[PDB]
Amino acid sequence: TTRSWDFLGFPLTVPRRSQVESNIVVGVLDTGIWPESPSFDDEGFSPPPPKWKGTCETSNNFRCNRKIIGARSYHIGRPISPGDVNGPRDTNGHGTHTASTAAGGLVSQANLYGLGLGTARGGVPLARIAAYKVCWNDGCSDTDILAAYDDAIADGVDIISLSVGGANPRHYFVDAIAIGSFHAVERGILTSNSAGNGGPNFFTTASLSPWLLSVAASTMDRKFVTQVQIGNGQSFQGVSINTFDNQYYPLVSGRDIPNTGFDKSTSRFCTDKSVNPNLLKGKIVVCEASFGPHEFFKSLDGAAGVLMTSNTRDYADSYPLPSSVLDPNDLLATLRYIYSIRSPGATIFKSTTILNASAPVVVSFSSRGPNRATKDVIKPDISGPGVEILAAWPSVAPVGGIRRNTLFNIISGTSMSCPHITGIATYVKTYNPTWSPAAIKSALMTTASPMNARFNPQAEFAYGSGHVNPLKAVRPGLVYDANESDYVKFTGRVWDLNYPSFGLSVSPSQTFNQYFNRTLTSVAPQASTYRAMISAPQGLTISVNPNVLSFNGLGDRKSFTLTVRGSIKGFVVSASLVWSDGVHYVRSPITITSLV
Ligand SMILES: *[C@@H]1O[C@H](CO)[C@@H](O[C@@H]2O[C@H](CO)[C@@H](O[C@@H]3O[C@H](CO[C@H]4O[C@H](CO)[C@@H](O)[C@H](O)[C@@H]4O)[C@@H](O)[C@H](O)[C@@H]3O)[C@H](O)[C@H]2NC(C)=O)[C@H](O[C@@H]2O[C@@H](C)[C@@H](O)[C@@H](O)[C@@H]2O)[C@H]1NC(C)=O
Ligand SMILES: *[C@@H]1O[C@H](CO)[C@@H](O[C@@H]2O[C@H](CO)[C@@H](O)[C@H](O)[C@H]2NC(C)=O)[C@H](O[C@@H]2O[C@@H](C)[C@@H](O)[C@@H](O)[C@@H]2O)[C@H]1NC(C)=O
Ligand SMILES: [Cl-]
Ligand SMILES: [Cl-]
Repeated sequence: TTRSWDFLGFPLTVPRRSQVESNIVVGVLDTGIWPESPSFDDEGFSPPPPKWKGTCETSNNFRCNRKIIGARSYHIGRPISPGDVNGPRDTNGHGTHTASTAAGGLVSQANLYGLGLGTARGGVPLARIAAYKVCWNDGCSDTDILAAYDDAIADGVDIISLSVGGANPRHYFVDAIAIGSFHAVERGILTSNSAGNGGPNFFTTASLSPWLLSVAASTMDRKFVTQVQIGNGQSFQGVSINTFDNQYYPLVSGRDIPNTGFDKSTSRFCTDKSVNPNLLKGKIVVCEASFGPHEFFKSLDGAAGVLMTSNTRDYADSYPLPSSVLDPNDLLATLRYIYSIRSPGATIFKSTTILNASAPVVVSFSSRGPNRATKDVIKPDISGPGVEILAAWPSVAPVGGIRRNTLFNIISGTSMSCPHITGIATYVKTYNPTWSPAAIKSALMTTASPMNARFNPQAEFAYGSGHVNPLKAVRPGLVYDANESDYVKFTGRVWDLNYPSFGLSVSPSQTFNQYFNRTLTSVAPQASTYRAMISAPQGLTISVNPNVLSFNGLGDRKSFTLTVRGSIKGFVVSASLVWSDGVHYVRSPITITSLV
């Protein structure tokens, strides 16, 4: 967050409705919260809003304050697992990180052993936080998620941040998250939900409810790298969150130190104890594979460092030993070096950063649509920074497998982009306190910055409407509004659901002719006239009627019909509709797919 907000064009000095923001409550359903974090200090805060009805559990030495005004925990139907501690306290770290990303106060000199040094903060530093612990070492059960929703809605939260999700698609009314969020929506409470980390294949997201704001994860300009310099002077740019100081060590290949009963064929990967523990003590081992902190403890005990490799390095992770993930070619160069001299060595440097001009790009793991339940409703809905985010961390929770002297941690996931969107949606709410969940969501989607389909060919099924743009979302001009009824209304076709985007499923090479009805509501007091601008690939005939709309003022509503005709050869074809009065730009992508 020391860079993400700035990257989004949301500096520390953005305008704010402080009194309103100070009375908004952000509900966070996660692994609980660590109250001692600097991000949750309450100096200067006034008492909890009169509307607040939530309570504060005291188990496990927990104490609420004027910042964290609510703290609950749920663990229905089974005994706790090793590592779990009854109470609302965050012993995992995930909930403290997401909560601080959404509403953490400004914390200067925020860093992880110097990495990412700057001022950390959430979208709404003045907002109150109500934590609901529903995730434990055995996961987050349907029963607890629903328990949290039942209380949160009644307690008075204004918005919900949910960085959790199911692995497989389920029908809305036999899905705890869909059910809870639906009832939250009927009470005017929006839920920002992570899309999932099961990408990059199509059909991997389970955040399918139309009423949910589903969020993908994308990169930012800052990128952590870990330079590795072998003995001959060659320098390779690897990827990892490496906090260890530079140091020269002897180098060794897993291929040349097979463990008992193993041979070069498998020892080259270093996994499953395939490398001789006696031949790698105090050395940097070269492994032709990539793995996590667990494997380090399982097969590499004794090593001074580890060099891994992978074809996918669009995000960095921390490890229990100095390490870096090298590109295959650099791994090959390292091996040639090893066999070019009798005593090879290398130095793994402490991580540094580079500027990636391609950002934002949806990251490899971000879950992709189409919507498995309602294939005509595009998912995910939008993208935000979810790669290498620095935010609050419990001083006792491990980082990369081990305990370290830090109050912050750098991690990636749609669980990191979700709270950025929560912070932004909340900021929008401070300026438009009467808006419905659908309206707030519409604002973020119609002002989202278009992303490059050449860097993410899956297009809308990877990033939805695009990259979130905070300052533009505050005043969208017009919104595609909706309420509980619309989601269960019978007209009830699907192409008539007033959604901020248009989705159509067809067959390849065949011709089609479908139409969508929509209604725009002006959210600005000044009147103006909008004209429609359509951009469609060859082979498609897209038109809107009317193609001009005038709004007389705040709340004025105008309907229109969109007709799409033609055929497609590829799996995904993208087009777009933009309504503009010269001041506002209301963009809705149109996606045609032949995927089944
Ligand atoms: C600046 O950021 C960009 C975006 O993250 C980096 O480019 C990406 O690099 C990764 C490797 O870490 C590439 O991953 C391979 O992806 C292919 C499949 O590609 C196709 O599908 C993906 C979606 O899954 C689309 O995004 C692509 O456009 C394409 O349609 C897969 O078969 C491989 O097994 C890898 O997973 C990724 O494709 C690439 N994205 C783009 C848009 O280029 C970029 O990384 C540098 O450039 C790439 C090409 C590699 O040479 C890296 O080693 C380089 O580091 C990064 N730049 C820097 C300097 O870090
Ligand atoms: C597209 O959805 C619109 C939802 O607002 C429909 O218009 C609304 O129709 C209501 C009648 O059931 C009427 O009370 C509302 O005032 C009106 N909303 C506004 C202000 O536009 C629209 O229905 C058609 O168009 C309206 C103007 C009437 O002529 C209806 O009889 C039409 O069916 C929907 N368009 C479609 C797909 O027909
Ligand atoms: Cl208690
Ligand atoms: Cl128990």
